[PDB]
Amino acid sequence: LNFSGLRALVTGAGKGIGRDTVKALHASGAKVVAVTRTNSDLVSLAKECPGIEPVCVDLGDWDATEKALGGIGPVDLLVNNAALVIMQPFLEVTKEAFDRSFSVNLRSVFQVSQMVARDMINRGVPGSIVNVSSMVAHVTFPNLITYSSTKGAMTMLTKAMAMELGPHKIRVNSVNPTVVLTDMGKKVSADPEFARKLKERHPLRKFAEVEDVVNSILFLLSDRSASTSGGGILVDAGYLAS
Amino acid sequence: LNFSGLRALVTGAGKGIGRDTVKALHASGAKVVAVTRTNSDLVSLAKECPGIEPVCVDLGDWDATEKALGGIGPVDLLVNNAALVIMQPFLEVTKEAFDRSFSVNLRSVFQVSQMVARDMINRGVPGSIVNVSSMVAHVTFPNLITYSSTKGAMTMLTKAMAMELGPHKIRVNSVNPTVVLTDMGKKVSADPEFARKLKERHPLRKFAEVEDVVNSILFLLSDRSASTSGGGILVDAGYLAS
Amino acid sequence: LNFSGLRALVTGAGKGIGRDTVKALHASGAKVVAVTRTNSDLVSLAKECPGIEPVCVDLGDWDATEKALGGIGPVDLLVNNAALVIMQPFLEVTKEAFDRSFSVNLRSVFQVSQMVARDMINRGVPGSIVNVSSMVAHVTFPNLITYSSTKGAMTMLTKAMAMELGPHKIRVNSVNPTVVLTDMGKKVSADPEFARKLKERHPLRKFAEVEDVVNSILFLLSDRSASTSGGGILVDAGYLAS
Amino acid sequence: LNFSGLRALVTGAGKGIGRDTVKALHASGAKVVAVTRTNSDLVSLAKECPGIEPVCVDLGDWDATEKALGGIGPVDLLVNNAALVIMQPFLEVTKEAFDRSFSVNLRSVFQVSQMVARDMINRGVPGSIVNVSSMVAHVTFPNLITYSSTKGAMTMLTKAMAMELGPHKIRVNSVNPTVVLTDMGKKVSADPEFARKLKERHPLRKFAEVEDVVNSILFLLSDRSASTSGGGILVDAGYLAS
Ligand SMILES: NC(=O)C1=CN([C@@H]2O[C@H](COP(=O)(O)OP(=O)(O)OC[C@H]3O[C@@H](n4cnc5c(N)ncnc54)[C@H](OP(=O)(O)O)[C@@H]3O)[C@@H](O)[C@H]2O)C=CC1
Ligand SMILES: NC(=O)C1=CN([C@@H]2O[C@H](COP(=O)(O)OP(=O)(O)OC[C@H]3O[C@@H](n4cnc5c(N)ncnc54)[C@H](OP(=O)(O)O)[C@@H]3O)[C@@H](O)[C@H]2O)C=CC1
Ligand SMILES: NC(=O)C1=CN([C@@H]2O[C@H](COP(=O)(O)OP(=O)(O)OC[C@H]3O[C@@H](n4cnc5c(N)ncnc54)[C@H](OP(=O)(O)O)[C@@H]3O)[C@@H](O)[C@H]2O)C=CC1
Ligand SMILES: NC(=O)C1=CN([C@@H]2O[C@H](COP(=O)(O)OP(=O)(O)OC[C@H]3O[C@@H](n4cnc5c(N)ncnc54)[C@H](OP(=O)(O)O)[C@@H]3O)[C@@H](O)[C@H]2O)C=CC1
Repeated sequence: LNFSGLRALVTGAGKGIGRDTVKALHASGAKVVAVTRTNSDLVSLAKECPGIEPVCVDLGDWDATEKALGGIGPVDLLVNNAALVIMQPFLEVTKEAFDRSFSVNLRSVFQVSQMVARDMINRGVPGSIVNVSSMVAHVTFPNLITYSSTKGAMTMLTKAMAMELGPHKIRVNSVNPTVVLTDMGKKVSADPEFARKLKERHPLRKFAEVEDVVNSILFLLSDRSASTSGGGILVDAGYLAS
Repeated sequence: LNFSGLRALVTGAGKGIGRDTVKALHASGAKVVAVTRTNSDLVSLAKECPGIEPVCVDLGDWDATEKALGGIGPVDLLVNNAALVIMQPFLEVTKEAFDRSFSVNLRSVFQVSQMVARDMINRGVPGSIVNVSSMVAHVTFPNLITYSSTKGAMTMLTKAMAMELGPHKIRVNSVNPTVVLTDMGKKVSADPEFARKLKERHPLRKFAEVEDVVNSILFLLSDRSASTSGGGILVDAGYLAS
Repeated sequence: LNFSGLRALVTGAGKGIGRDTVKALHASGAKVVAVTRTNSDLVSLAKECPGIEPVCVDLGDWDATEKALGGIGPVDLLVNNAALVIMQPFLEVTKEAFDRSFSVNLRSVFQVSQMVARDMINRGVPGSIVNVSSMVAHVTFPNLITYSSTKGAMTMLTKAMAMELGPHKIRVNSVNPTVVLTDMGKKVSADPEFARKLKERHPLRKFAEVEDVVNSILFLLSDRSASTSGGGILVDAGYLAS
Repeated sequence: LNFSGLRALVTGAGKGIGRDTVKALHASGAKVVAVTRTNSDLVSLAKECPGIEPVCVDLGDWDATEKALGGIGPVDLLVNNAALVIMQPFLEVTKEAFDRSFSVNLRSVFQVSQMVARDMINRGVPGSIVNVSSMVAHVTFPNLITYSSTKGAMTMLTKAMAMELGPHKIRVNSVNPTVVLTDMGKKVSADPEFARKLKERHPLRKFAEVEDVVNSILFLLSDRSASTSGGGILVDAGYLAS
């Protein structure tokens, strides 16, 4: 697509979906701000995509995030992608797991989104925000109760953001994928027997590719989805239909 | 997008969304079979898109449809778009309105999709089918109870088809728009006061454009949505978030 | 619960869920009009429940239905329960199965509900209508694409009826059960291995009992659910959370 | 309903829905453990329902909650009702508003539910847990973005808890009310014009009564809902159908 003249911000840009989203946006002419936790991931990325603006910060830290992004400038496109999975059965969920999960998976989405939306509103420009969610915001998954809860909350966050920012020409949508074999996908489907039966339950008999997720993100960021806001696109290989 | 070498079939191709979907697919290199009720619409459409293959049939007739399409040949992409709206308050719904609405809006989707899926399966090719639904498959609308019910049924038809055809590499999805000012949209939003109030409820403060729907249909038909099947994309200008 | 002084109409009263619903309402002091297809069922039910008003009619027949129910009189509680299952994989669905399924499972609901609602409105009394749907209005189930479609339409039929009749103080809800071992549950889960695997996927590790469905129907019909209308109660033994 | 021989624990028992739930359970024969923030509300409640067991603790404090409830003993029925509303438009949401809201509205539900569920499992007895959610877990509401997010999270929490605890015969459901004129309801619908518009959008043209909410909670806790788990009951006076 063509994002020339647009500036995008992608969180969780060091690995997986976020990294490939930065690469796709960079190839489409967008000026990209790449935010992630491990600096070495930004070092290699800047070598691969010359011209990106790296920002190393722990999005789970509100103060640090404010200091790091408070002054990054005009952002036209935002991809809230950073998240972490702390797998624990319900009866074993700890206070720390809950706190870390909501801070990174959801609180950072409120924070970065408000900073970016304020800017958009100030300049008087339309905008598009994509919240990377999961199919687990709708279906259950073993050992993912805390993570699922952060995605379920994201569903309403996306809906309410769309309602409140809509009058400002800002669209907000989510992408809800099934398992994607990045570091996170390999972690959750670690059990070979589980993965097997899990894949089998998918109508398409496969897991999603990173490319499939990146494609939906770009579609929602582009003007090709000008009347799409408030809901999401399932990249679940048909899992919800199972 | 590049649809060269692929053959598509679009129902309800004579006006509105269907007519523009034919134009967009034709412009993308696809051979297009245009099926519609009024023959004169096919005459004009053929001038605009030289090369389309016109088929004039009333899709509410199972026997006529079987004869008209039993031998159209290879179809790789299918857009089930034909539908009719018969506006009547619940207490005034007649057997006739019910029968016509279900024959055209839903039974034809079953029949044509069966015909096309058998062919795809026989040729051993993947396929992508798009069912044009409505946001009213999810939200109420005055005077549209029967029409809404056909769209509500479409949600499960879409999900079930995705589950059954997925192992054959066939993807099935729906597009769910809000009001789009085609002949059908203008008819449904006839009351000015109602239209004003309706528009105001939309977060984006507008109705959808035909182009917005067509963009989503092409996205779903393309290989850029390779892990999306069983659900739909809302082209509701944020209505479900209101 | 106490339904003394109220008159209810239950369709598909000759067997299963409908039969027990009649018994429960009868035991609660309600005057019951039992409508079913096979007369012999009405004859035995009348011995067991002296006082009920039997009506033998094929609900798939609009004219016979209008003739048989056009003058039953005041009805305060309506349970639309009659339905039939014609099992067929998607590529084998026939025009006949579609037509029979939609006329019995859905058109009859439109027709009987109109007659009853018109009466409640004339007399100026509040009312409660319960549409017996299924968990398959939401999840897929092998060989039930047509039946599932009729239930999906029922989801919207219920919302729209609640929306249009709400100002007349008439509530409309649905009960959505998983498999119940009536004659219908039996045929639908005739495959032993399939049944075992289906049962195992339910969080509660069981199918629903007829009593469970009847209990939710009664709850929705009662004044104990005075602010409930437009949605349904899942009697799915947790299936949707699987 | 009869809850004799059973022990229930209700959080947020000092006012509104929680207070009436304790009253209803007390009258139905259960021993009730009333958990709330303000001690004086428990003093007045014990007068009304002699025999209840008061527990004064701030549920937003994990450590204090653990000390306070770690030794309460056998619990058969749980009502996770405590919650707080901090009204703020999206662009004005603060770190503290987010943290407090998720600590009280959701983290406590994880914690208390874990303790109670471990007990039920340890004793080898079945259990029923009701999470008081809201219709805003599904629909947007002005100035309630943070609160809606906590309820959206509760939907997946409820669903995932039902999945994980189902094999232990523990049912988990939610009740999702529209505005109820308790102190919280008054706070939220303070603007008269807004409250007027809101009420008129409800198909039933009214807000829910506390009794309506309590009725559904008791139904879910009772064995009259033996195959209901994972979802919820809308006590929205038809709002979701508007
Ligand atoms: N893979 C899958 O199976 C699925 C993933 N998703 C979603 O996609 C998104 C991306 O996941 P995926 O690409 O798979 O994951 P990866 O683990 O591959 O990447 C996550 C990235 O986000 C970064 N990140 C995490 N926490 C922070 C933090 N506290 N501060 C700053 N950056 C952070 C990580 O940094 P670092 O490694 O340095 O900590 C990493 O660069 C997430 O929202 C996830 O929920 C949705 C469905 C499926
Ligand atoms: N416009 C809107 O507000 C919305 C529309 N939609 C959906 O989009 C789709 C297209 O709608 P739209 O373009 O607005 O409608 P139009 O009325 O503008 O066009 C519909 C087309 O379908 C054809 N068609 C209708 N019945 C038959 C039939 N029995 N046999 C063969 N062809 C038939 C019509 O032919 P003819 O005129 O000759 O009868 C016409 O060419 C429909 O599925 C509609 O439900 C969804 C949401 C909103
Ligand atoms: N059992 C299950 O697994 C589930 C059932 N349901 C729903 O529950 C409801 C009842 O099902 P259930 O009790 O199991 O089914 P049964 O087949 O056991 O009973 C259905 C009853 O309705 C009657 N009926 C069917 N067609 C007509 C008709 N054309 N005219 C008049 N009466 C008719 C049947 O009469 P007759 O025998 O004479 O034809 C029978 O009396 C249905 O809506 C079904 O969709 C939902 C989920 C699960
Ligand atoms: N009212 C409405 O319009 C609706 C309410 N609900 C839900 O119903 C439930 C009850 O609401 P409602 O009765 O109206 O509210 P009220 O404000 O009337 O009552 C809430 C009760 O919970 C207590 N509480 C709050 N925070 C804590 C805490 N940190 N620790 C211990 N107790 C606490 C309050 O104590 P204290 O006063 O001393 O702080 C109070 O006793 C909530 O979950 C709410 O989300 C859902 C939909 C609509």
